[PDB]
Amino acid sequence: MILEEKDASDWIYRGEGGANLVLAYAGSSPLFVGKVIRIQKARRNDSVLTSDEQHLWRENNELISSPNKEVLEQRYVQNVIIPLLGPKHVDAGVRVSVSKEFLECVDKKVTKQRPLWRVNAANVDTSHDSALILNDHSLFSQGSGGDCISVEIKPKCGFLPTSRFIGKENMLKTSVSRFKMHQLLKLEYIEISEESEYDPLDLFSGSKERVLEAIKALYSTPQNNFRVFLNGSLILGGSGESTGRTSPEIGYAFEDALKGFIQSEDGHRTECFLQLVSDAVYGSGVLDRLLEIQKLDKLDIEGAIHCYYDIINQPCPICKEELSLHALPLDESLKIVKEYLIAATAKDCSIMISFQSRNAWDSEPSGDYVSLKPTNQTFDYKVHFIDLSLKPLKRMESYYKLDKKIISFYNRKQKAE
Ligand SMILES: O=P(O)(O)O[C@H]1[C@H](OP(=O)(O)O)[C@@H](OP(=O)(O)O)[C@H](OP(=O)(O)O)[C@@H](OP(=O)(O)O)[C@H]1OP(=O)(O)O
Ligand SMILES: Nc1ncnc2c1ncn2[C@@H]1O[C@H](COP(=O)(O)OP(=O)(O)O)[C@@H](O)[C@H]1O
Ligand SMILES: [Mg+2]
Ligand SMILES: [Mg+2]
Ligand SMILES: [Zn+2]
Repeated sequence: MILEEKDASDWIYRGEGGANLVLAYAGSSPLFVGKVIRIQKARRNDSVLTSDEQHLWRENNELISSPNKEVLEQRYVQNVIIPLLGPKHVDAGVRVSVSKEFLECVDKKVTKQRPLWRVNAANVDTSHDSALILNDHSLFSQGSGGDCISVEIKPKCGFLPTSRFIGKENMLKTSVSRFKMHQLLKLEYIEISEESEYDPLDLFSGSKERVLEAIKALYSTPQNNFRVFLNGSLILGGSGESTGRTSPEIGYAFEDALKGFIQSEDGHRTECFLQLVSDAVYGSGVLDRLLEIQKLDKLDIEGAIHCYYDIINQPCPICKEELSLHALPLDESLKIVKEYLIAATAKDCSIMISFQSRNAWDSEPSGDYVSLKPTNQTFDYKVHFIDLSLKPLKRMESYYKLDKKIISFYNRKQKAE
């Protein structure tokens, strides 16, 4: 019911993004075995919903009357995302009461395993009385079948905008993925050391060869897009952050960690694992439905931003001294922006794919598996989406400014012919 200070020692750092700290359970309590706990951070840059937001999510009443942010996320996923992605690959999570000292002790306990820059930016909001308990998707099933190799992919946006509302100076956005353009900026801002090889357009292409190309690229330059876990412990990718190119040292360590699981010859396990992930992702069709949601961003931020100012009743600062978008009835403007924010969730979520050697003694043999040609192995697999966070309405403003910054920096770098 309530987590207490002394329970803190049973949770171990697992990872974090910009919004949450995620800890894996290491204790014995049948309650938490196979779970992770997801804990919101307080951003130092930064009651449950602004007035404009309650206006935005008016169709979803349970969601507007959430007594806290944990319940908000919980109801968002259950009532808005599920009906869109299906419930098979999604877990809304169960709330659990936490005491202030539990939070404080956890924050202090994991501090040293956290990236320095993540610590500078945010800490566990010790003013929340609740956290989220999720199933740990590095564990094959809730409640064994041997080891479990788990892969996390954060696919980003897999389509190009085609908007009538993209300015003349910015048409490159029509040609070059946002992920690719953003790479140049990050490099310029010293957030990464080398541009990623990953092309979201390949992963979402629907082509088996191109999906494998994406997976191979993810492997070489994982950044914050790719991680691999062996029974819940990280063996490739960054811990709470983006990581650098895969070096020979990293390649070897990863190759070794796969022994027994991928039953190929020493030195060849890695290529076999990459083929296995590719088959799993491609065969599950799971990316197609995600892409559909991402494409709820129909007009691009350059279009959607106009509706946003209408929704909040401010004169549009983007138009200066569109006859089209600003002539929309409140109802359509709210729809457009709400879908833009749902798309933003889909653009930033992750997929975790759990693998385990196919178990002949399952009482109902899974329909979902992949046959590895050479090794003569069959693996059952499961896919779950994670990090299906609700994006705050106010973020429409920085989405526009970030976008403007990406395209103009890219334009400038290109003009440097
Ligand atoms: O902190 P980072 O690892 O650099 O990742 C952030 C972070 O995503 P995660 O927290 O899921 O990792 C942002 O989300 P917030 O935590 O700030 O809510 C997200 O911003 P949006 O989802 O609001 O877009 C942003 O995505 P983007 O840069 O595409 O806007 C993304 O950065 P990456 O570009 O590295 O994924
Ligand atoms: N249900 C889960 N099972 C296993 N790992 C998880 C789960 N939820 C989160 N994680 C791990 O913790 C990391 C951070 O979680 P996430 O919800 O993406 O945080 P943020 O909201 O800050 O982006 C994820 O990238 C993933 O590696
Ligand atoms: Mg995340
Ligand atoms: Mg998030
Ligand atoms: Zn306008």
